[PDB]
Amino acid sequence: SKPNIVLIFADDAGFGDFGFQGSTQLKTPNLDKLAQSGVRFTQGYVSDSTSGPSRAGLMTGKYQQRFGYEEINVPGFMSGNSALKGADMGLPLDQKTMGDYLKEQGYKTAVFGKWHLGDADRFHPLKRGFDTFLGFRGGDRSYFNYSEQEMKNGNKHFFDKKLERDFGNYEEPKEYLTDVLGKEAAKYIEQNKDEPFFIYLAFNAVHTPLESDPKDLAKFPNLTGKRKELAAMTLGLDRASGYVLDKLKELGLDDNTIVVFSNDNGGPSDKNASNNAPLAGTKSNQLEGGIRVPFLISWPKHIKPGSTYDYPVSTLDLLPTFYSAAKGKALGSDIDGVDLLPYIQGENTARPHKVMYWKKENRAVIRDNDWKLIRYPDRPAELYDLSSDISEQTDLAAKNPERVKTMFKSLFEWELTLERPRWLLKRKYEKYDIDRMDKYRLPATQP
Amino acid sequence: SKPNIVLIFADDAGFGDFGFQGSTQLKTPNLDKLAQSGVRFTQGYVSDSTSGPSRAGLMTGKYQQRFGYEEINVPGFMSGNSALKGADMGLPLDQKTMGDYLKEQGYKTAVFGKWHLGDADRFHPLKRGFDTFLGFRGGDRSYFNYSEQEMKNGNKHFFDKKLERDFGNYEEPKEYLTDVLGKEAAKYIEQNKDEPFFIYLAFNAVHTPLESDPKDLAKFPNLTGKRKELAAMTLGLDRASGYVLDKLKELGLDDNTIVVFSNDNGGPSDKNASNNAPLAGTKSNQLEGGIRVPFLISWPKHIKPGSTYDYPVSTLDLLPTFYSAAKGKALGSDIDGVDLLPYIQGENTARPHKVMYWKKENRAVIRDNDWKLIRYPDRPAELYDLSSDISEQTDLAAKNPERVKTMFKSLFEWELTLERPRWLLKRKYEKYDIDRMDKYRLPATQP
Ligand SMILES: O=S(=O)(O)O[C@@H]1[C@H](O[C@H]2O[C@@H]3CO[C@@H]([C@H]3O)[C@H]2O)[C@@H](O)[C@H](O)O[C@@H]1CO
Ligand SMILES: O=S(=O)(O)O[C@@H]1[C@H](O[C@H]2O[C@@H]3CO[C@@H]([C@H]3O)[C@H]2O)[C@@H](O)[C@H](O)O[C@@H]1CO
Ligand SMILES: [Ca+2]
Ligand SMILES: [Ca+2]
Ligand SMILES: [Cl-]
Ligand SMILES: [Cl-]
Ligand SMILES: [Zn+2]
Ligand SMILES: [Zn+2]
Repeated sequence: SKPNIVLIFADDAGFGDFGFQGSTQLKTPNLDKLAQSGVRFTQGYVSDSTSGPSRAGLMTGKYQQRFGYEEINVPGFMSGNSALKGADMGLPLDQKTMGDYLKEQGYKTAVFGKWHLGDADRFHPLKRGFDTFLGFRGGDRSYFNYSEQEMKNGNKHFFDKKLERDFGNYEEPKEYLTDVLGKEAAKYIEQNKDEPFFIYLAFNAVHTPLESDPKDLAKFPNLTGKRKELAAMTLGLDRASGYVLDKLKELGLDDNTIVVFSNDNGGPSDKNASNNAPLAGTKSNQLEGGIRVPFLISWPKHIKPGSTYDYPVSTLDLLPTFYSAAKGKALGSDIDGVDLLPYIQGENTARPHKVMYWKKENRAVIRDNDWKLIRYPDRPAELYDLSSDISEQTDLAAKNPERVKTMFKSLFEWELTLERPRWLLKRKYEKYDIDRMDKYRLPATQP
Repeated sequence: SKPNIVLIFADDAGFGDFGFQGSTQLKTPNLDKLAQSGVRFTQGYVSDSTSGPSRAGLMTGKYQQRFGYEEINVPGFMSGNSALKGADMGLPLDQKTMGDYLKEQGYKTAVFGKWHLGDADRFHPLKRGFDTFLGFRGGDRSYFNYSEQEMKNGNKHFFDKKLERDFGNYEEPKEYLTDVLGKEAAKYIEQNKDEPFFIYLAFNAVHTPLESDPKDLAKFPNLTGKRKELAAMTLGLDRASGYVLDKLKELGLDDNTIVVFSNDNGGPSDKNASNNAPLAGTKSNQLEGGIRVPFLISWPKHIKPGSTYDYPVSTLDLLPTFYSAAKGKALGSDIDGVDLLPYIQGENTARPHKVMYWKKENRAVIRDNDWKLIRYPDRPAELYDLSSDISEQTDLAAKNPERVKTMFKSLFEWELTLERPRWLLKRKYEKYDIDRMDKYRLPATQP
């Protein structure tokens, strides 16, 4: 029978900020049990170090730069010269989503929480292969209800923060947003328990603003300031994930449900006190700390519990993995991801991806097996062996000049397959991205 | 007394394709006499290796990337994702031109020939500080008249090729276009001989298409194919320049006229058989062959004949040089060029520009004294000492790693002062630009 699919996708979480990732300071008991129920990927990657492009890759199974979704869509952050601004920045309409492909296979489809794939009506999830929505079009919002005064005083971009049911039915959350999203996902499972369903549960946790349930804050008496708020927000994320995992268990659906847990980008250590241990870097740089994310898959009928998979995988792999599981036999020729199940099961012992790519303007990465070439606008290209240097502290470029040259040529060959970007950030954000990378250049460690 | 100013600006000429630049094969007797009458710059630079951005720099005295004019405006070559296309690509209206500054000093101002600073009415020379125009809005056109059928049946961009008098009075050339432009400039001098005037004579010679006066072709029986056409087109450019220089001499105006001769970008050796000897590279790359140009200034009242100046200078310097000569005392604080006259006269013995910059997307150059750092998307950054290696054959990056790092940081610091581009080329043109660079990577020789 066609399995249910639940994709749980956090925002701005630290690589080290889960029990199953080695945290003793933060508590994620429900997600730790999910990790134990299935396979944990030690080298799971997003397709970009920021939210919008990462989600564009996830939703399409494609390198998002191929359709010009290169720089992040943040209304108010965009160049005065940007081709598209405000509500016009969105996943191009000619792209086929995860939702569209699973609808073709007879699935009920729903998205809860953060969309961030366009604010205009034409970009709405209910036009992009989702039957049901409760969430917000934009990129960040309060974990509590906005007052009438806050909504009346919002700038022209503020409307994308409003919580929305299906197509334009605006309704603020009645309790802590993380709990609302988890309970709504659980209600959807209950309502659709007799048919195949796909849920995209896109928490805004643990993105700013740093707002928590006071009862969650009170569980971390020894933490202070931003770190205390992150701990409480992480406990909330884990509890709300628990509502969904517990509903699957209670209804006897979890055996034939694919549950994925991942994260849209590396932790912004300066904004939400996220910790990417043992990685260097953060959100919005292409060090491991920005692009490597917590990544779990559970499917009890096909995946051994307590297992780990150690070759690189991508969120780009999730569309073809889901589509294959849904018995799909008409996958677009343009898909960059691969079906992971044969790799997870050990039927295919090769690497899912020999070569992987990242790009924002002049900043780009080509990875070939465990060699990682990083290109920058402001310093010579660096070469890392990730098999011996997870924290990217030992530059090998000078000692491997032929490999640097061949990897440079391969990177540019891939860049020639991309469209020009559809929108551009203000110039100042490139200084911020590089300065934050240099601030977090040393390996992070568990506290 | 305020001097007359005549700026003669060729298109796509080879660095070596003039008598005064060391050609024995090509004939430029009028421009050779101009060189002998004044100062020849051995290190004269444009602000970009392509027409539009080069002209935007020339016309403003500013790094054109500071107002987003980074990639060339060619209607039909632009990305489907480009912010501006067709007639909307043009010199931003908030920029003050050479024309505007000289109009403030009580000059009559005229442009003849190629404009290429925007096709829409609002970008027209008569809105940008020019009283008089005979030329074409766009980037290239036939040296002979278009028929009514050719003009009626052109694609939607073709109208920018039509020869135009002042504001929208269309009239095709009655003779070889190079002769028309030179004679019209000479008539303007005659009509305005009793008052200060500024003429911008922007020849389309020696840009494609390769069309010549048959009488000029017949002077080069020993040359064949594209090189024979270039020789004839170059003879025409030199003759038409002669009409202007001879009119100044005949009316007794040349003593107190500043005559400048330069070129919009390096020779496209693969298109018009231009030869950039002794330089490596071409049009649309940032090797010396793309950015270094023939550069002459004559002003008999102030500049010694037969002189050479060997420190780097820029077309960016021409606006402040002209404005100072016109007795201007209110130069904008935003000007990147300097007044060259004190440097030419030896009053200021320093370099006009210690640090110079070039940029198109990932391709950029920072020059510091005679050190040149070249950044590429597809190979490690290279370092040249131009004082010992004019042809950029000996990469010194490996032996000077501290200087590579410091120059990289300085380059990026300048990039942070720029706007994002206002329009973007189709991706395929970056492959063309890099492949042509590699084809002409060796030094050119006379041939
Ligand atoms: O998680 S998001 O990427 O969506 O967060 C963004 C924003 O973060 C960005 O800010 C600029 C643009 O790209 C880089 C940085 O240079 C990225 O970190 C975040 O600061 C803001 O609070 O929310 C938006 C989403 O709305
Ligand atoms: O001299 S021009 O640059 O104005 O000539 C251009 C064009 O040359 C360009 O073509 C693409 C875009 O940038 C590079 C190259 O990658 C530059 O060489 C030339 O081929 C064409 O014939 O005329 C246009 C101007 O209309
Ligand atoms: Ca995020
Ligand atoms: Ca040109
Ligand atoms: Cl951030
Ligand atoms: Cl060309
Ligand atoms: Zn005279
Ligand atoms: Zn004289």
